[PDB]
Amino acid sequence: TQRIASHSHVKGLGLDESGLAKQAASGLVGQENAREACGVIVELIKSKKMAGRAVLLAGPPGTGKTALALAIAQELGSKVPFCPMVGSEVYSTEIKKTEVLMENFRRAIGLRIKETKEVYEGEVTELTPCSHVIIGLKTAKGTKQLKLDPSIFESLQKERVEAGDVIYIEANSGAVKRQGRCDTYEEYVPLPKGDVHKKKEIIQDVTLHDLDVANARPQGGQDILSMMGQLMKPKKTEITDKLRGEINKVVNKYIDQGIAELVPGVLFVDEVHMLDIECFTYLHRALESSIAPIVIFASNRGNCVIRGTEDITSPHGIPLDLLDRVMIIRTMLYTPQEMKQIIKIRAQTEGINISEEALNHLGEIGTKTTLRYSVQLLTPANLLAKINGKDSIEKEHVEEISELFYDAKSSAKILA
Amino acid sequence: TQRIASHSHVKGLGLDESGLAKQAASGLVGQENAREACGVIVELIKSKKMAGRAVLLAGPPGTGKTALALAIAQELGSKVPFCPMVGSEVYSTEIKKTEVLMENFRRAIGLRIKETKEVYEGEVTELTPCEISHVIIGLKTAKGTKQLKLDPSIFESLQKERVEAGDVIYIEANSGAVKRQGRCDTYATEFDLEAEEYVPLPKGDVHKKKEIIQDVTLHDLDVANARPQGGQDILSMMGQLMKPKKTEITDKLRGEINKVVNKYIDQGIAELVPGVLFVDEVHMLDIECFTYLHRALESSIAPIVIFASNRGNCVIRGTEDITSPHGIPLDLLDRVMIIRTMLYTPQEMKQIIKIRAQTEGINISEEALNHLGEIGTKTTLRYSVQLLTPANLLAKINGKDSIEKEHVEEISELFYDAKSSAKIL
Amino acid sequence: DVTRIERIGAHSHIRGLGLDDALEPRQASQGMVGQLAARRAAGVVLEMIREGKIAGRAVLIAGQPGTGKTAIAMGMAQALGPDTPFTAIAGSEIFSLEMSKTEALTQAFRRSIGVRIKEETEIIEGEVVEIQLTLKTTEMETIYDLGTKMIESLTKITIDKATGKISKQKRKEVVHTVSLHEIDVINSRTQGFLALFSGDTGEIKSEVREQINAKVAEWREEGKAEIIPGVLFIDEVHMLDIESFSFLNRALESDMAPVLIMATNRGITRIRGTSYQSPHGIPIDLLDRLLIVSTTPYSEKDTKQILRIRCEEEDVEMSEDAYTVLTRIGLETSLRYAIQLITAASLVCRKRKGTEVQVDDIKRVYSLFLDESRSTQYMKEYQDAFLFN
Amino acid sequence: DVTRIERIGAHSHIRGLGLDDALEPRQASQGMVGQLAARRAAGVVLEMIREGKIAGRAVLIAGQPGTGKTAIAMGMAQALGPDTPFTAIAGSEIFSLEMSKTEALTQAFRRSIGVRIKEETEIIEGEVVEIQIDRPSKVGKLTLKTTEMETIYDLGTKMIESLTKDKVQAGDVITIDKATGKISKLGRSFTRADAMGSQTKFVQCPDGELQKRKEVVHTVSLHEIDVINSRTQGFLALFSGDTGEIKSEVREQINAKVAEWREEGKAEIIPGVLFIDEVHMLDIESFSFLNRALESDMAPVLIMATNRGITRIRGTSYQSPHGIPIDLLDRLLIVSTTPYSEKDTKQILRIRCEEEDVEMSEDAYTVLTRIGLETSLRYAIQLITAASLVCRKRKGTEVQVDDIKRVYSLFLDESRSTQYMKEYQDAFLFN
Amino acid sequence: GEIKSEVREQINAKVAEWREEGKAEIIPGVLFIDEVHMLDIESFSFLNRALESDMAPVLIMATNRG
Amino acid sequence: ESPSELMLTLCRCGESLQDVIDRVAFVIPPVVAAPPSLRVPRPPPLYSHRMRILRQGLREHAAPYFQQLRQTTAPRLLQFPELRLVQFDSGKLEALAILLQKLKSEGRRVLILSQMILMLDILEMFLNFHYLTYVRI
Amino acid sequence: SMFDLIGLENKITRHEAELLSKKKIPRKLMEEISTSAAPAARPAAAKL
Ligand SMILES: Nc1ncnc2c1ncn2[C@@H]1O[C@H](COP(=O)(O)OP(=O)(O)OP(O)(O)=S)[C@@H](O)[C@H]1O
Ligand SMILES: Nc1ncnc2c1ncn2[C@@H]1O[C@H](COP(=O)(O)OP(=O)(O)OP(O)(O)=S)[C@@H](O)[C@H]1O
Ligand SMILES: Nc1ncnc2c1ncn2[C@@H]1O[C@H](COP(=O)(O)OP(=O)(O)OP(O)(O)=S)[C@@H](O)[C@H]1O
Ligand SMILES: Nc1ncnc2c1ncn2[C@@H]1O[C@H](COP(=O)(O)OP(=O)(O)OP(O)(O)=S)[C@@H](O)[C@H]1O
Repeated sequence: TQRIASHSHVKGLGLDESGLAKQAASGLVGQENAREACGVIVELIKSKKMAGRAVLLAGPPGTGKTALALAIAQELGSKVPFCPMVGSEVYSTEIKKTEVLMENFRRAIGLRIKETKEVYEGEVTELTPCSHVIIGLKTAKGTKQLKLDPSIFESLQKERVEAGDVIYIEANSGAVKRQGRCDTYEEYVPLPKGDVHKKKEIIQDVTLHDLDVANARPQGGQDILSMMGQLMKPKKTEITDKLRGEINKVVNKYIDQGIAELVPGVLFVDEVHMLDIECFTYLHRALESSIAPIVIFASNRGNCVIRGTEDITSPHGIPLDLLDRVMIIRTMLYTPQEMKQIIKIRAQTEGINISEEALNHLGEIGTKTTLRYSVQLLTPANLLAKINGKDSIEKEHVEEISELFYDAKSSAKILA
Repeated sequence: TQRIASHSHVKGLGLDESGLAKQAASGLVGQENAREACGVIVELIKSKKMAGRAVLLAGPPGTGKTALALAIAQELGSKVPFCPMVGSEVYSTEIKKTEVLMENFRRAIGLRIKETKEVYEGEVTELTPCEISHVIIGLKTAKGTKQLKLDPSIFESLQKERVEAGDVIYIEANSGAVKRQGRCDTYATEFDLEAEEYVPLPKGDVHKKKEIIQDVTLHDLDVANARPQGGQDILSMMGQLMKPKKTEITDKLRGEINKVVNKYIDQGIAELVPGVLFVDEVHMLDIECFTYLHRALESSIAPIVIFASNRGNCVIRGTEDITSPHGIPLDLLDRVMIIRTMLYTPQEMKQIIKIRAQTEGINISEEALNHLGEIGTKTTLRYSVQLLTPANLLAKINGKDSIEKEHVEEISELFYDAKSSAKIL
Repeated sequence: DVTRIERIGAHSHIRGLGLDDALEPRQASQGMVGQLAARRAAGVVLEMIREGKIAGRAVLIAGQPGTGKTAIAMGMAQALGPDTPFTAIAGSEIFSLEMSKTEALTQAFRRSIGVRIKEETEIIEGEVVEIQLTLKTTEMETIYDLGTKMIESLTKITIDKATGKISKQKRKEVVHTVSLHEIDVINSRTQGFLALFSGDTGEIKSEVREQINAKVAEWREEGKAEIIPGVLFIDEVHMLDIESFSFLNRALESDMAPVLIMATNRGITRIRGTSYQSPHGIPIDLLDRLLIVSTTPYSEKDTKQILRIRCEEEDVEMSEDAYTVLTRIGLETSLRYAIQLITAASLVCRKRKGTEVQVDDIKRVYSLFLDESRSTQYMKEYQDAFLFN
Repeated sequence: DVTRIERIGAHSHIRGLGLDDALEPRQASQGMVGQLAARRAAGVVLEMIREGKIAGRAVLIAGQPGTGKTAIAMGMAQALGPDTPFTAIAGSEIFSLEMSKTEALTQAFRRSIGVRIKEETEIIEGEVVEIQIDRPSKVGKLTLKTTEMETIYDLGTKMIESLTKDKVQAGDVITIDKATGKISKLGRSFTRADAMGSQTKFVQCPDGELQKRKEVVHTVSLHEIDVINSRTQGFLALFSGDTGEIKSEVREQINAKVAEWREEGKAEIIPGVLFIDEVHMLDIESFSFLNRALESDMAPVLIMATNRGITRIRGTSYQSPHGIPIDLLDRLLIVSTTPYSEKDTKQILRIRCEEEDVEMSEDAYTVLTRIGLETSLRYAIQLITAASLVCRKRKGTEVQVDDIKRVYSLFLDESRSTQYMKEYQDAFLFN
Repeated sequence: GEIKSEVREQINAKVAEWREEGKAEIIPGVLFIDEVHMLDIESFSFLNRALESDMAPVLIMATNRG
Repeated sequence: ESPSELMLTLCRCGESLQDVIDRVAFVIPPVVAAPPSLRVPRPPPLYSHRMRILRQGLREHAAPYFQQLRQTTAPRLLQFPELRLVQFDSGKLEALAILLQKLKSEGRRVLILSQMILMLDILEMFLNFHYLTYVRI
Repeated sequence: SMFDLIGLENKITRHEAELLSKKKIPRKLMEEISTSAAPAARPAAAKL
C-alpha cells in the first residue's frame, strides 16, 4: 500500500555477475558506464577497507545521479548505513557547518553490537523477599525462584512492584521493568517459549553519531541534576574532537573484543554545489581522515561560482582542490528510446496501463520537453482515463494533460 | 499636567454628519480629501465585518499621515484596539519579522470577555490540612463564618503567602491566587509595637461571585498559552525560570485559540472588537515582510491595516535594485487603497501653527504668527512649530506674556533648519 | 449579527473548485468563476491528492498578479476538507531565527502528512451518586471491585475499564489524525508537545525523524495507522533561496512527501541568494520537477461575475450601471482595487442612507481612494517632495 | 581481518618523518619519499617543538596542490608521538555560532599546550569487615582488611554520615581519602565473586598497606582547565563543546596558577603544535589575532599549510602572497615543496599500493605513474584501489595495465570531466 | 531581551494613573546620542516616531558629518 | 573567592532593593493560562511512569528550595487598589488625617460619628492607613 | 552502557580504574569462591 516516490523503481544497479551493466535491469535503463562505476564503488564500500574516498556524479539535471546513488544504497542493503544529505542542510542556526558535516560523517559509519540478552519473566513476584532478595517467577511452562542483589531490591521498590505483576529483569544490566499487573490475580506473557529464564542473541545497529550524542550530555532523568537536563530544549552542540577520539578508542576496544562489528557506510551529499568554500575546505581534511566514510557528491552545475567566493568559477561549483581528490562519474543524456523505457518503467511502478501510441506520444513529449515532465504526466493522465471510464492511458489523455499542464520551456516562453 | 506631544492637537477627523471634512475641526486643517477617505475607513472599522483590508497613506513628509492615523484612532475611541507600529520594529533579535507582524496583527483584534470571578476573602479562623489532598480553612467576614475545603494548590499558595490565623486573605478560585493583605483589625490592640499591618475584616460574603468584563487581545491569549504561567506543577515552575524570550508562535496555537474564541462568541461570554494595525514607515519593511503581508491580509481574521510612506521611488529594502513607487512592492500596492496627502498652502500652515500654539499654551502676536508662517513657507511646517516653545521661553525671559516678532527672529537666528544647515555644509 | 473570529476575507467566497464529476469546470460555481483550464488542472491535481498514491508531486500555479492563483489554492483547500492536511505558508515564513530554512521546510513537509489512528476505549458509566463500587443506570446495575486509592478524588464521572483512568454507555471508538511533525515534536522532549504551540522546537534531529518514519511504516504495515497524505501550499515561492529550492528538490523524493503547490506571479527574475535569472525566480532544476498551471487574465464578463460573487459575499447590492462602471475600473486598474471599491462604496451608500450602490457612489470612492497607477502619477508630479527617488 | 575505526586513509602510510639523527631525509623512509628539503625543514621544526624553549614560532608549508604539505604535517605528528599535543584543525573550523573566531583560535592554542599535574593523595583502601551500632553524637567502629592487615577505625559524625549515605556494607572494597574523608566504593567482596549480579562490580581484597601514599600525574591542556573553571559543571563542555567564550580573566588566573605550579614542581608544561590546514580560509581578523596570540609565553608552535598562489585575503580586497597578510608572513618561516618527478611519483604509488595491499605489474606502474603525472597524484592513488577492485572482480591476483585502463575509462579526472562538460555545457546548470 | 510592548503600555498607563492620583511625578530627562551618524536608516525611522509619544525625553544629537 | 556588594542602588540612593521592587512591581498578565495538556486516551505505561518519576524526583530536589522557587515564578495575577487612594479619593479624609495627627500629638482621643455603615468601613481602612487603633459601635 | 563515557565522570577516577583493572576477581578464583564453604573463622574480640 506504500506510496510511489520518484525513485521507487530503482531496486539496484542491474549489473551482471561480471560487473557489466544490463541495458535494463532492476529499474535502471542506460547509463551503463556510470552504473558500472557505481558497481565498482559498491564493491569498494563492501570491502570496508578504504576511508574517506569521494565520488562525484557529474552531469546535466535528470541524468540519474540520485537514482544511481539510491541504487548503490539498495545494492548495499540496510545493513550498511546510507546517510542522505543535501548541501543546503549544512546551514544550521544551532551548530556550525563544520559540525554538521562532521556529524553526518559520524552517522555514515555504522556499528553492529552482538549481545546475548538474558532476562527473567513470569507471573513473577509470587514471592518477594522470602542482604538478599528472593523472588519466585511462574510462567505457565514452569516456575523459578531466584536470588537478587539488594541494589536490584532498591530498583524494584522504585518500580513499585507488587506480588503478581509480570516484570522484566535483565541479568546483563540489573534493569527492572514491571510489564503488567494481569488482573487474573493488565497483561500476561505469551507461551511460545514461555520460560522464566529467557535468552537469545541480539544485534543492534548503531551509528558512531548515536554514541557521540549519547555521550554529549548526561543520560537524562536518572541522576540528581540530569533530571533538569530533560527540561532543556534539545540543542545540538559542537561535539568536541576529544570526545570523538575517546569514543573511537572504546569502540575499537569492543571491536577487538569481538562484540562489535564496524560497518562503514555512505554519505550522499546531493546538491553539493550548495556548500560554500568553507565547507569544501573542511571536506579536504575530513576526507583525509582514516575514520571517514565513503562520500558521494552529485552536481548538475556547469561553471557555477563557488558559494562564499563571489568571484571564483570552478567546473561543478566545486573547488579545484576538492575535485583533485574525488573520482568523477559522468552521467549522460538519454536517447528517446531510453526515455521510452524509463516512462514504461515508471508507468509500471505506478500501476498505470499505457497504450503503445500513448507511450510513443509521451516519449515524443519527453524528447521535446524533458524526461521528468513526461514521467509526471502519467498519473494525471491515468486519472483522466479513469474519469472517462478507461483503465488504459490513450493518446487523447496525454494530449489533454499536456494541454492542462506546462513544462519549464513553455512557461518560460509565455513569460518572455 | 499632561505633556504636549507632536500630535496632542488631533482630536478627530473633523467630519460633519455626511462625512464631508470641515476645513478646520478636531485639530485638523486641510487634507479634506484624505480626512474624508479616513472617515470612510473609520466607518469600515466600525462595520466590523471586513478583515485584512489595508490602506496606504502616501505623501511627502510633513503632510499629516501619522496625524490622520491618530485621528482615526481618536474617532474609534479607546474601546477599539489601535496598535501603532513602525517598520523598523520587525527586525527583532528573538523572533522572525514574520512573527512580529503576525503578533501585531493579533493584538489589533480585541476581545471583551465576561468572566465569573470566584472570591474567598475573610479572616483565617483556622487552617487544618488533611493528608495532602485537603485544606480546611475557616474564613470570617462581617456577614459570617464559613469553612471551606480547598485544593492542595490553594493551600500551598497559602503557605507561599504565609497566612496562619487572624490574617485577612483574598483567594481567587479561578487563578488559585492568594493575597495576604494583612492581619485582622481586632489584633491591632494586642501590642504597642508589632511588625505587620492590620486591615479591617472583609464586610461582604466569604464566597462572592462577580461578573467582570476583561479586555484582552488574541495576542494576549497566544502569549499566555505559549508561555504558560498558570498551573503549579513543578515542571512548569522550572520552566518559569527560563529567560522569557519571545517564541515563534505556531499557526496551530492560533487556530486553537481561534476555536476557543469562537466557542466564547457562541456562548455569549465574549465579543470580538477587531481593531486597526498602524504601520508607520512601512518602507522600512523588507521584501520578505511585504510578501508575507500578501498572505497575512488574505486571512479572514486579519485586522484593518494602515500603512504610511513618504518615499517617492525608493529601492525596496532587501531587493537591492528594485525601485517601486513608495518603497512598497507593486504586488502589495495592488492590495491597498491609497490615500494621498497633499502639501500645505501658507494659510493652512499658519492655521496649524496657531493650533500648535494654542495646544502648548503660547500667546503669539499676529505679527509673530505671520513671520513664523513666512519662515515655515521658506523652511518647513515642522521647523516653524518647533520655534514656538523656545520663542515663548525667550518671551518669558524678556518678561512678556506673548511671542513678538523679535523673539521669533532671535530663535530663528539661534537655530537652523535642514536647508540652512545643508547650505553651510 | 455577532462578529465571529472568521470574517469576510479576500477568499471567503470560494467554497471549492466548481468542478463537474468529469472534472470539467462549471462557468461559475462554489464561488469561483473562469480559469477553466487552471481549475481543471487543479481538479486533476486534487484527484491525485485524494488518491494519495504518488508521493512528492509538485505543482506550480503561474500567472499575472490578480489571476486567482491563491484563489485556486483556497478552493483546493476547501474541496479537500478538514480531514486531509493542508499546510499553507508564505515563502517568507521559512526565514526563522529558531531554525534553519531547511528545518522550516522539513517541518512544513511533515505537517502535511497525517497518520490516522483509531482506538477502542471502554466507557459504560452513567447515573451514579452513591459511594463504596456499585453502579445503577436506566438499563444497567453493576458492581466493581477496587484495590487502589483513586476513588478518593472520584468521590468529588466515568472510568476506563482497562487501566482505571479517572475522568469527570459502551466501548466507543476515537479517531486521531496526527501529523509527522506533531509526532516528532511530542517525542523530541519530555514535554515537547508544548513546542507545537510555542514554536520552541529548534531543529528536531534527523535521528528521531528517521526513527519516527520507521515506526510509522511499521504501524502502517501492522494496520494500527494509515497515512493520510496532504498538500503543502507555499504562496509567493519566489521568496525562497537557492538553498531552499535545492532542498525542496530532494525533499520531494521521499515517500513521505506531500503534494506541493506553489504560487508565483513573476516572470524571468533573479533567484534569491544568486545573481542568476530563471523563469519564475525558481531554478530550472526545480521547475523540471513541476507541473505548471497557467492562469489567464480575466475577461470583462468574468470580471463582472467575480464582482457579483464578491458583492453577494459582502452582502452589498449594486445597480447594473454600477457593475459596468466597476468592471471598467477593474479592467483599467486591477481586480483587487474594484473588490475594495465594493466595500468602500457600500459604506458611502450607507452614509447616504441609501440601500443600493449607484454609479455616483463608485465615482466618490474612486476619487477618495487611488490605484497604483494614479498614485504613481501624482507622485511623479510631486517627485521632489517625496524622499529618496 | 577485522575492521577497526581506523582504516586506509590518505595519509595512513606516513609512519613518521624519514630523516637521520643528522636530520638528513632518507630518500624513502617511514612511508615518505621525496620532498627532501621540506622534510629537513620539518625535522628542524620538530626539534624546536621537542625542545619546547621558544614560544609562538610559526611555520608555513606552501606549495602546489598534491605536493605533500599535509603528508609532511602528518609525518611531523607521527614523529612527535602522543603525550605532546598536536592539534589539527582546518581554517573552516574557527567559524562557529558558539564563539568568535578569536575565541576559537584561543581555544585551539590552549589545546596545544599540555599540563602534567602531579599530586599526593594518601588514601586508605580495604575490605570492610564490620560497621557496628552507632545509636547513642553517633559513634561507631569500622574494620578494614587487606590481605596482610586489618585495622579498626573510630568514626566521627561526618564519616558515619558518609558511610550510611553510601550504604557501605560488610564485604566491599572502599577507598577513603584522608584529606577529604571521601568514601568511594569500588567493588564487592571476594567471598562471592555468589548468587548476585547487578550494576555492582566484584573486586578482590587489597594487598599491602591499608594507608598508601600515591603519586598520580594528570595530563590536561590549558583549554581543559579553562573549561573546567568556566562554570560550576563546566567539565561537561569537554563533551558537548558548549564552551561559549571563556572569560579572559579566567585564562589569566589559570596562566598564573600554572606558573605557580611549575615553580612549585607540581606542574610540567608540555608545549605542542597547532596545525591549521587550509589557513587561507582564515579572515584578516583571524590573522591579526594570530599575530599577537603567538607573542604569548604560553603559545605553541603554529604550523599552517596553504596551496594558494597570490590571492585576496578573506574579508578584504587585498592581494597577498599566500592569502595571508604580509605582517603575519614576516612572523613565520615558509617551507616550500617542490613538485614530484617521475621517480618520486612512482615511489609514492608503490608505497600507496603497499598500504592498500594491492599487487601491481611493472607495466601497470609505468602507466599509472604517467597517468598521475598527466592528471594528478591523488587521482592515481584512487585508481590504485579502483583497479584492485576491478582485478578482484576479474579473479586475478595482480593488477594489469588493462585494469588501470578500465578504471581510467570508468572514472574521469578533473580535466577530462571538464572537457566533457564543456562540450555539453548548455545542458549543465548555470554555465 | 525585548521587553514586550504590552508590558510597556501597562507601565505607561499605570504611571499616568499614579500621576493623576498624586503618587508619581514625571521628570522628563535628556537623551544624548553622541555620534548620531552611526545610526542606520532603520534607527532614524524609529526615532521619528519614538518622539511622538508624551513619555519621550528631549533628544540631543551631535555629529561632525556633512 | 570573589568580591560582592549590596551598597549598589538602582536610581534612588536609598533602601533595600526589595522595597524598590515592591514599589514599582505592579503589572499583571492580561491572560493567565495553565500549560496545555496532552489528552491521550489511556496513555502508555512507560510514558506515564517516566513522567511520574520525573515529577517526583524534581520535587524532593527543589523541596529544600521550594518556598524560594515559588516566591519566584509566581505571577502577579492580582493588583489591588492601594490603601493611599483612600484619603485621596476624599477631601474629608484628607482633612481628617491632619486633624487626627494633630489630635494624636496633643494626646486627645476622638470619636468619629457617621451615619453610613459603609463609610464606617471606609473609615476603618483609613484609620489603619494611619496605624490608629479604634473600636466600632 | 559500555559506550557511556560521560556517566563514568560521576563515578570513578583513573587511579581507581587502574586499581579496578588490576584487582578484578580472576575467573579461576570465582569458581574457587563458588565451590569452597564459608570461612566464618572470626576470632571474636579479645581486648588484650
Ligand atoms: N538510468 C535511469 N533509469 C531509470 N530511471 C532513471 C534513470 N535515471 C534517472 N531515472 C529516474 O528519472 C527521474 C529523474 O532522475 P533523477 O535521478 O531524479 O535525477 P538525477 O539525475 O538523479 O539528479 P539530477 O537531476 O541530475 S541533480 C527519477 O525518477 C529517477 O529515478
Ligand atoms: N492637516 C493637519 N492638521 C493639523 N495638524 C497637522 C496636519 N498635518 C500635519 N499635522 C501635524 O504637524 C506635525 C507634523 O506632521 P506629522 O503627521 O507628525 O508628520 P508626518 O509628515 O505626518 O509624517 P509622514 O509619515 O512623513 S507624512 C504633527 O504635529 C502633526 O500633528
Ligand atoms: N506567469 C506569468 N505569465 C505571464 N506574465 C507573467 C507571469 N508572471 C509574471 N508575469 C509578468 O511579469 C510582470 C511583473 O511581475 P511581478 O511579479 O509583479 O514582478 P516581476 O515579474 O518579478 O518583474 P521584475 O521587475 O523583474 S521584479 C507582470 O505584470 C506580468 O506581465
Ligand atoms: N612522500 C610523500 N610526499 C607527499 N605526498 C605523499 C608522499 N607519499 C604519499 N603521499 C600522498 O600524496 C597525496 C598528496 O596529498 P598531500 O599533499 O600530502 O596533502 P594535501 O593536504 O593535499 O597537501 P597538498 O595536496 O600539497 S595542497 C596524499 O594522498 C599523500 O598520502
